[PDB]
Amino acid sequence: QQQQIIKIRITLTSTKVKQLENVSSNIVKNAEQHNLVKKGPVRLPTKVLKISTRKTPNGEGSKTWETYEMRIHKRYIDLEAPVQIVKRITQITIEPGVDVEVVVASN
Amino acid sequence: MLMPKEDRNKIHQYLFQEGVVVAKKDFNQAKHEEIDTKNLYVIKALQSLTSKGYVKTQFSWQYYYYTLTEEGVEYLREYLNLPEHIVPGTYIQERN
Amino acid sequence: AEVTIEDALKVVLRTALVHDGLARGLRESTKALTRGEALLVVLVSSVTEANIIKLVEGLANDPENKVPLIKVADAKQLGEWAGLGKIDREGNARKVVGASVVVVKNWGAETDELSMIMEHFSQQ
Amino acid sequence: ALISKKRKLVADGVFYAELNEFFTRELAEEGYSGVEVRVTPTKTEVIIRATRTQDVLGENGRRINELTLLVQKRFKYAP
Amino acid sequence: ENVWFSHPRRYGKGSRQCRVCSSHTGLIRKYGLNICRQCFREKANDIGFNKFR
Amino acid sequence: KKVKLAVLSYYKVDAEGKVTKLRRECSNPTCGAGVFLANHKDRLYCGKCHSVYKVNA
RNA sequence: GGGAAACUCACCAGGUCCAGACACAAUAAGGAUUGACAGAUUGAGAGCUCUUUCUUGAUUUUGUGGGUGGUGGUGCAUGGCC
Repeated sequence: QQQQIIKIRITLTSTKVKQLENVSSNIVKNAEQHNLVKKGPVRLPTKVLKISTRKTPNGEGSKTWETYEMRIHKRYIDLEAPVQIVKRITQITIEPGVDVEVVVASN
Repeated sequence: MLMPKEDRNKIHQYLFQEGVVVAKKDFNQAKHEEIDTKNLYVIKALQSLTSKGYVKTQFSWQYYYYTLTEEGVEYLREYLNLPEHIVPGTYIQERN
Repeated sequence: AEVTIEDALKVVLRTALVHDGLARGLRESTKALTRGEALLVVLVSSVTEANIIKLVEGLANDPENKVPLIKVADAKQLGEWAGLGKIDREGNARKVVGASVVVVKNWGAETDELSMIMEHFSQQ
Repeated sequence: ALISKKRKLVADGVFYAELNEFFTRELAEEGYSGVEVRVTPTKTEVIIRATRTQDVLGENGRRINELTLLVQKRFKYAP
Repeated sequence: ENVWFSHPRRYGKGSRQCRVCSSHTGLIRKYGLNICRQCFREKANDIGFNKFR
Repeated sequence: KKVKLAVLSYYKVDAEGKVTKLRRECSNPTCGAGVFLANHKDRLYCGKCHSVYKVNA
């Protein structure tokens, strides 16, 4: 016997917003299309990693500065899924550039 | 390089067995990853092999990438005295 | 011919190199005799003042165990048979030096010619 | 594991830049034009895009097995 | 075997170096990328550091 | 600078066939009584243990 | 990206090490060569060097060609960046 519900948690973190929203939309439809219950995709505050460096390799010139930045977007979906449907949704929704981390046991 | 024959055969055994060795450009490390000699013995024995054919080297971000060639495969199946059709991973791997 | 005139010795020494048991040299070999590692000892005859022969003949023929020998000449041919091949179109063309004592340890191998000279010395 | 998402995604970028430099040196003759890397469960995939894959692969994939071995040694993946 | 070839380098500037070019001076150690400023300026689009504002 | 030697013939071999181990051997477990101990000024000293085991003798 | 106690460090007063590939020629298993306790010595528990006498075992040493390294020079030989 299989299919017990466990209150699973998906965390989706990425640097490309479109692939992240495609995978989040993927999971929310792939939960609702066969009827889980969900605390749907909660947008966390997008963190901006800034690195400020001089433009020049030597020290000559007027001091010009350069602020590179990498944006990082997170989401998390709380589902209540049976362990088979857990396995199904956890293996699927792979994307180049989206990171999925799935935890159990909401205590 | 002056090094023990035990360690030179350790390097050459690992190189014939693997066909390939990565090695951090870090002298005075006292332990190579996956060989139990110095890192310097690895780097210098592989260089002494490079000058006589037998292996090629790329550098690429502080990490010597050594790759055994065919002339080397002959030379150190001769040197380790294994029978023909024994080794390095010229592999026709089952699951890959 | 049809037989091999101490080239059986050449073959067991050539196999004795490669699994690390051919202790060659005077000092390396007399250090092997003074512990229980010696399995087959090979000296030579044509040396000068023969205290080297005297020492290795005393230490290999103790009246305690492990007692073989052979007295074949030509330490330089014992070098071409023992461990230094610098062939280069192997009609010899090499820089060969003499060896004059060679001692075999564990001979890591098997049958025939081992057994041939083993019976040939250790049963008369 | 036990790396923050800042450090993890930065190290994923640094792993991509390292792979790109290593392949720009190793496969420059075959016209290597850029990798992409896809993490999956149990496998991380490295799609080389060269133009001359008949000389990236080799005799029954002998060359790409070396590159798989090189990358799995240097970044210490399990084989 | 030489115990006269070393000296403590647990910290400072000589303890660490750029992983691209082994340079000591001018590292970027933010988020542990440990590239110097000049090689970061080249590898920045590959690491994923883009110039927006 | 490696002062050379004549040979190592530091055994007293008598006539037929008794040998004797002059300069008694190292007792340490990592030196299977093949190596010798040097005798400087009372200084019994092992060379295979490259540093350790200087004996008083 | 220069807020340098050591490192950085490129300067000074000194001591180590070769990390001198490869090939040739020489020496040489009657040992080519490695290392070292204690003392003198040195800033130093560096056997660096010496007394000495063990160890080591073809890896190395000596000469030639030829390499490698250099925060050495020329930014008025250049790339790239600024």
